[PDB]
Amino acid sequence: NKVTLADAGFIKQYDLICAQKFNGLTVLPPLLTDEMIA
Amino acid sequence: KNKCVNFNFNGLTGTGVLTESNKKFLPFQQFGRDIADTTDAVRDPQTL
Amino acid sequence: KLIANQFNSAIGKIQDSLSSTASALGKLQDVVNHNAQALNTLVKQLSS
Ligand SMILES: *[C@@H]1O[C@H](CO)[C@@H](O)[C@H](O)[C@H]1NC(C)=O
Repeated sequence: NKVTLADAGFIKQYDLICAQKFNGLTVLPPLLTDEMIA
Repeated sequence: KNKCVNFNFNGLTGTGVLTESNKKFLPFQQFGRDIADTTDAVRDPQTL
Repeated sequence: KLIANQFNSAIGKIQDSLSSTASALGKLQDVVNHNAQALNTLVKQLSS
Protein backbone atom coordinates (compact mmCIF):
# COMPACT_ATOMS: atom_id res chain seq x y z
CA ASN A 1 0.00 0.00 0.00
CA LYS A 2 2.82 2.46 0.75
CA VAL A 3 4.16 2.60 -2.83
CA THR A 4 1.85 3.22 -5.80
CA LEU A 5 2.67 2.37 -9.41
CA ALA A 6 2.03 4.32 -12.61
CA ASP A 7 1.52 1.56 -15.20
CA ALA A 8 1.70 -2.20 -14.61
CA GLY A 9 1.63 -3.15 -18.30
CA PHE A 10 -1.76 -4.87 -18.20
CA ILE A 11 -4.67 -4.65 -20.64
CA LYS A 12 -5.39 -1.03 -21.60
CA GLN A 13 -8.22 -1.64 -24.06
CA TYR A 14 -10.17 1.58 -23.41
CA ASP A 15 -4.47 11.60 -19.64
CA LEU A 16 -0.72 11.07 -19.93
CA ILE A 17 -0.89 7.30 -20.45
CA CYS A 18 -3.18 7.58 -23.48
CA ALA A 19 -0.93 10.26 -24.98
CA GLN A 20 2.08 7.98 -24.52
CA LYS A 21 0.25 5.01 -26.04
CA PHE A 22 -0.91 6.95 -29.10
CA ASN A 23 2.72 7.87 -29.89
CA GLY A 24 4.22 4.37 -29.90
CA LEU A 25 5.45 4.04 -26.30
CA THR A 26 4.33 0.93 -24.39
CA VAL A 27 5.10 -0.88 -21.13
CA LEU A 28 5.56 -4.64 -20.85
CA PRO A 29 4.56 -6.76 -17.82
CA PRO A 30 7.02 -8.69 -15.64
CA LEU A 31 7.31 -12.45 -15.97
CA LEU A 32 6.82 -13.30 -12.28
CA THR A 33 3.57 -12.03 -10.80
CA ASP A 34 3.43 -10.79 -7.21
CA GLU A 35 1.90 -14.07 -6.03
CA MET A 36 4.95 -16.05 -7.15
CA ILE A 37 7.32 -13.67 -5.36
CA ALA A 38 5.19 -13.95 -2.22
CA LYS B 1 -18.55 9.57 -37.75
CA ASN B 2 -17.86 6.09 -36.38
CA LYS B 3 -15.46 4.72 -39.02
CA CYS B 4 -11.70 4.98 -39.49
CA VAL B 5 -11.54 7.57 -42.28
CA ASN B 6 -9.45 10.38 -43.71
CA PHE B 7 -10.78 13.86 -42.93
CA ASN B 8 -10.09 17.36 -44.28
CA PHE B 9 -11.52 20.21 -42.16
CA ASN B 10 -10.72 23.57 -43.79
CA GLY B 11 -7.40 22.23 -45.07
CA LEU B 12 -6.55 20.49 -41.78
CA THR B 13 -5.99 16.92 -42.97
CA GLY B 14 -5.75 13.77 -40.90
CA THR B 15 -6.75 10.15 -40.41
CA GLY B 16 -8.79 8.73 -37.56
CA VAL B 17 -12.23 8.20 -36.04
CA LEU B 18 -14.73 11.00 -35.38
CA THR B 19 -17.11 10.92 -32.42
CA GLU B 20 -19.49 13.34 -30.74
CA SER B 21 -17.85 15.23 -27.88
CA ASN B 22 -18.96 16.83 -24.61
CA LYS B 23 -16.32 19.58 -24.64
CA LYS B 24 -17.63 23.11 -24.05
CA PHE B 25 -16.14 25.20 -26.83
CA LEU B 26 -16.67 28.94 -26.63
CA PRO B 27 -18.09 30.70 -29.70
CA PHE B 28 -14.63 31.99 -30.71
CA GLN B 29 -12.88 28.61 -30.32
CA GLN B 30 -12.56 26.14 -33.19
CA PHE B 31 -9.68 23.79 -32.33
CA GLY B 32 -8.46 21.76 -29.38
CA ARG B 33 -4.82 20.85 -28.78
CA ASP B 34 -3.09 17.95 -27.03
CA ILE B 35 0.06 17.73 -24.91
CA ALA B 36 2.07 17.14 -28.10
CA ASP B 37 0.08 19.83 -29.98
CA THR B 38 -1.99 17.13 -31.68
CA THR B 39 -5.47 18.23 -32.72
CA ASP B 40 -8.09 16.44 -30.62
CA ALA B 41 -11.36 18.32 -31.20
CA VAL B 42 -12.76 20.22 -34.17
CA ARG B 43 -15.84 22.33 -34.89
CA ASP B 44 -17.63 21.32 -38.08
CA PRO B 45 -17.60 24.19 -40.62
CA GLN B 46 -21.30 23.82 -41.50
CA THR B 47 -23.23 22.23 -38.62
CA LEU B 48 -21.07 23.90 -35.93
CA LYS C 1 11.07 -15.64 28.14
CA LEU C 2 12.70 -12.20 28.28
CA ILE C 3 14.26 -12.65 24.84
CA ALA C 4 10.94 -13.77 23.37
CA ASN C 5 9.18 -10.73 24.85
CA GLN C 6 11.85 -8.38 23.50
CA PHE C 7 11.61 -9.89 20.01
CA ASN C 8 7.81 -9.61 20.01
CA SER C 9 7.98 -5.99 21.17
CA ALA C 10 10.51 -5.15 18.45
CA ILE C 11 8.29 -6.67 15.77
CA GLY C 12 5.30 -4.73 17.08
CA LYS C 13 7.28 -1.49 17.02
CA ILE C 14 8.34 -2.19 13.43
CA GLN C 15 4.70 -2.68 12.46
CA ASP C 16 3.60 0.51 14.22
CA SER C 17 6.36 2.56 12.61
CA LEU C 18 5.60 1.18 9.15
CA SER C 19 1.84 1.76 9.37
CA SER C 20 2.10 5.39 10.57
CA THR C 21 2.80 6.99 7.18
CA ALA C 22 6.57 7.05 7.65
CA SER C 23 7.33 7.50 3.91
CA ALA C 24 10.27 5.13 4.36
CA LEU C 25 10.15 3.66 0.84
CA GLY C 26 11.72 6.59 -0.97
CA LYS C 27 14.16 4.38 -2.86
CA LEU C 28 11.39 2.32 -4.47
CA GLN C 29 9.33 5.41 -5.35
CA ASP C 30 12.28 7.14 -7.03
CA VAL C 31 12.45 4.47 -9.74
CA VAL C 32 8.80 4.91 -10.69
CA ASN C 33 9.04 8.70 -10.59
CA HIS C 34 12.13 8.79 -12.81
CA ASN C 35 10.71 6.36 -15.36
CA ALA C 36 7.43 8.29 -15.59
CA GLN C 37 9.29 11.60 -15.91
CA ALA C 38 11.47 10.23 -18.70
CA LEU C 39 8.48 8.94 -20.66
CA ASN C 40 6.54 12.18 -20.20
CA THR C 41 9.52 14.25 -21.35
CA LEU C 42 9.92 12.01 -24.39
CA VAL C 43 6.26 12.52 -25.32
CA LYS C 44 6.25 16.27 -24.67
CA GLN C 45 9.37 16.67 -26.84
CA LEU C 46 7.14 16.30 -29.93
CA SER C 47 6.04 19.97 -29.87
CA SER C 48 9.46 21.34 -30.85
C1 LIG D 1 -24.71 26.04 -45.22
O1 LIG D 1 -23.98 26.81 -44.25
C2 LIG D 1 -24.75 27.15 -43.09
C3 LIG D 1 -23.88 28.04 -42.23
O2 LIG D 1 -24.50 28.32 -40.98
C4 LIG D 1 -25.19 25.88 -42.37
O3 LIG D 1 -26.01 26.23 -41.26
C5 LIG D 1 -25.97 24.98 -43.32
O4 LIG D 1 -26.26 23.74 -42.69
C6 LIG D 1 -25.15 24.72 -44.59
N1 LIG D 1 -25.91 23.92 -45.53
C7 LIG D 1 -27.06 24.33 -46.09
C8 LIG D 1 -27.71 23.37 -47.04
O5 LIG D 1 -27.55 25.42 -45.83
